[PDB]
Amino acid sequence: GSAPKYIEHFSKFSPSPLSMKQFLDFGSACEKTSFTFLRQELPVRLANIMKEINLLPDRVLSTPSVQLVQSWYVQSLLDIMEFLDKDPEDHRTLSQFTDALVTIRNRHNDVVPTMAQGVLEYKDTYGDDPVSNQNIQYFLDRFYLSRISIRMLINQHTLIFDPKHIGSIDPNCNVSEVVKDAYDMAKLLCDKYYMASPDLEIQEINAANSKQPIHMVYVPSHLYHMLFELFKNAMRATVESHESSLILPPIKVMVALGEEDLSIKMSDRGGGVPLRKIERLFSYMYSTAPPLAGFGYGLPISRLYAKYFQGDLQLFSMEGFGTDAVIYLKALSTDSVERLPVY
Amino acid sequence: GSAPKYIEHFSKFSPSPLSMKQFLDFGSACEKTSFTFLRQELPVRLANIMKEINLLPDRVLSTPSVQLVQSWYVQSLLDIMEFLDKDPEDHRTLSQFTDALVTIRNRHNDVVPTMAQGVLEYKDTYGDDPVSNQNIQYFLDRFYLSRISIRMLINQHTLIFDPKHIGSIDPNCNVSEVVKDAYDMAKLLCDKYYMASPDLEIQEINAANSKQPIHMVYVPSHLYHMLFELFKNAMRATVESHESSLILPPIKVMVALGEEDLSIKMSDRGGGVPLRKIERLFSYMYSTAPPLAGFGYGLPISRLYAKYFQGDLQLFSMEGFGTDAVIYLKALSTDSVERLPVY
Ligand SMILES: Cc1cnc(Cl)nc1-c1ccc(N(Cc2ccc(CNC(=O)C(F)F)cc2)C(=O)c2ccc(O)cc2O)cc1
Ligand SMILES: Cc1cnc(Cl)nc1-c1ccc(N(Cc2ccc(CNC(=O)C(F)F)cc2)C(=O)c2ccc(O)cc2O)cc1
Ligand SMILES: CC(C)c1ccc(COc2ccc(CC(=O)NCCN)cc2Cl)cc1
Ligand SMILES: CC(C)c1ccc(COc2ccc(CC(=O)NCCN)cc2Cl)cc1
Ligand SMILES: [Mg+2]
Ligand SMILES: [Mg+2]
Repeated sequence: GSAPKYIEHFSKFSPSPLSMKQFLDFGSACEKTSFTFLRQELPVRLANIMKEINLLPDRVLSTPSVQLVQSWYVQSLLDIMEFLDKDPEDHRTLSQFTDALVTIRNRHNDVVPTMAQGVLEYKDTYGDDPVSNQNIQYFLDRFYLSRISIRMLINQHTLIFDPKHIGSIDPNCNVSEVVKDAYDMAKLLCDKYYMASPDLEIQEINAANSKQPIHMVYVPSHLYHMLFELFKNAMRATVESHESSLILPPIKVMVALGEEDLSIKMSDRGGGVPLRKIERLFSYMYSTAPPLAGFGYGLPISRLYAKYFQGDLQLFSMEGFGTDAVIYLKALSTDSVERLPVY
Repeated sequence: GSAPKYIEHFSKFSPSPLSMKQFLDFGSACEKTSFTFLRQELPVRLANIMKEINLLPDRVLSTPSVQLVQSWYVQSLLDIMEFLDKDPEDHRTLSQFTDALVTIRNRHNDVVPTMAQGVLEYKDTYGDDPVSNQNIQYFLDRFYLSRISIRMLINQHTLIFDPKHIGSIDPNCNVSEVVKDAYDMAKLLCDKYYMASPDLEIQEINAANSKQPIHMVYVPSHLYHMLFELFKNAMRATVESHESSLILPPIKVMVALGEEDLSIKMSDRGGGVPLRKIERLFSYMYSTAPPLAGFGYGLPISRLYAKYFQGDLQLFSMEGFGTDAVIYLKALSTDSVERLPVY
């Protein structure tokens, strides 16, 4: 077959980041335009990450975990190749494409738990030294980022071509709302497994406008994933740190709108982490092994979601007291451009 | 002369970090022991940083700014060479040594404003690209760290051999006190140049012991420098951000003692910094150029002081609202070991 050639060809191209502007504009008339873009762009992006996978050392490459996903990405690449010469003006060519994208979405779901298994085999088969950890961290952050960028495109298509929301984007996303729901659901799982649960104090700061509710252009699902992961972490720590005592501090959130950053601090009084152990929480390796630990996207993955549109997600803590966690986003849709790894 | 040989010889040795334990123990009887240690150790440390200076590219090496300090370090090295074969049991050999250390302390004072001039010439003579900034940052952080480690030794000696304080160390340092003084003095300069000034809310958390005042083993001068720099930064931002308005939020500090970290958050509601501009505040380059900006040690240098005994100093902010700044220290004197750059 052709995978390596197909790959080697498309990895000459550089992926094309989009802004929310461009994403929004694809959703006003335009189906066949989305198509001619994506049949080009998906192979580029697929190929680039496939090129980097195949540069991994053979002792990783050859693990069952990796070989399995290398297999998935190959099918997907090809599935989308089929369409490179099909004719855009055919109201049926466009339709078996969309089916084709969904079929590809389903293949790819179990990718997280699969890589973990590779991470795990690697830890027990070669070790957990710091130099290993840098390589794994390096490669997963890129891989997982790439993968998020592909999902973004695919959902954008399938969701539009099956007013208000434009696919997965909400041009009038109400940050407070997303916060309250992540909390209510976290609260739910907390009340179940613990039989106490912190309250929530939201506070807003709209610097420019004094007192408007804080709205933004974003992908609310991403922001929900992020907030959820954090609330879960805060609740666990708050609740267990105070089993012996009665009084249970709330989790406070502040949501601050400046001239370029829209930021979201979440503060717990859960007893905190010593500075030395904090980088650990972001490491795929030091955090994989075999109560409400089964829920949520992971801390490293939450952070990628923020980096994905030029944000970040940082933790800082005070041992003996508790932890702040902050999500940094771009206030301006203009500055919200995809972040993508290269070659 | 011999400088390059002397240098090449001593740069084979690795500097020897000390704990507060070892520092304290030098100060109970022991003068001539401090001497035989220091005549060895100072040359090692002097030599190592001198070796790294001389590995700088000739277009930096040759600037007047650098050549001047390369000259100072050489004299100092030699001044201390004189003593390598003098006889420890001579109650006068020990005495012209101490004089010799002070003489060396005075030579070295204007080193900060001198390097700035090299930084400045370099910025206008070759540029301020990011790759330059990494090199400067790299080299000054090490240089300035080294220099702090030498001063530490020298003061330790001169201060002991001219109960309670043991040189520059206070084995019962009361953190709250150091905080209040840094504030009162900052408040002073603020009241002078601005004619309003925030109040201060200290709060303590002693996790282990419920309610004891929080004491520690530290070098209070370092901690005062640090706190001062921060208070100045917070006050400026708080005061100017609210000129148009009436109400003036206080600066709050929390001082938290855990099982290994003793931490010190200082929170302002000064309007903050956007995430993108924050690394800038730590860069020697982006922060050198030609109201109460004349006071205090610098932000990068404050941070080194914290790293010096395995701590750190971090900033995180929320544009539209304000900034947290945290000093991370080791709670345990056992974990308080000098951090030193290598070869
Ligand atoms: C990483 C993670 C994954 N899943 C779950 Cl349910 N929790 C965590 C997790 C949560 C909190 C922490 N800790 C450390 C921690 C661990 C346990 C406790 C509770 N105390 C005790 O169990 C007792 F032993 F002291 C408190 C704090 C934090 O300080 C913290 C980290 C991230 C965050 O967003 C919020 C945080 O508070 C560490 C890991
Ligand atoms: C770096 C520095 C050096 N010297 C002096 Cl006096 N101040 C600063 C400095 C102080 C505050 C900031 N800003 C940014 C800043 C700048 C100006 C303002 C005031 N607002 C205005 O001037 C108005 F134009 F908006 C507010 C915040 C902060 O957010 C900040 C940084 C560090 C810190 O410890 C505490 C901080 O608050 C930046 C630089
Ligand atoms: C499970 C998956 C995500 C996984 C697991 C583990 C790894 C680890 O990859 C490593 C580990 C060490 C080195 C250093 C070295 O000696 N390099 C020379 C290379 N020949 C390079 C790489 Cl790529 C990556 C990806
Ligand atoms: C003022 C003092 C502190 C100062 C000022 C400026 C610098 C800058 O030093 C640089 C700048 C660029 C490079 C890249 C390069 O091209 N390297 C090849 C080197 N030949 C290396 C170095 Cl050491 C250091 C110290
Ligand atoms: Mg962090
Ligand atoms: Mg920082």
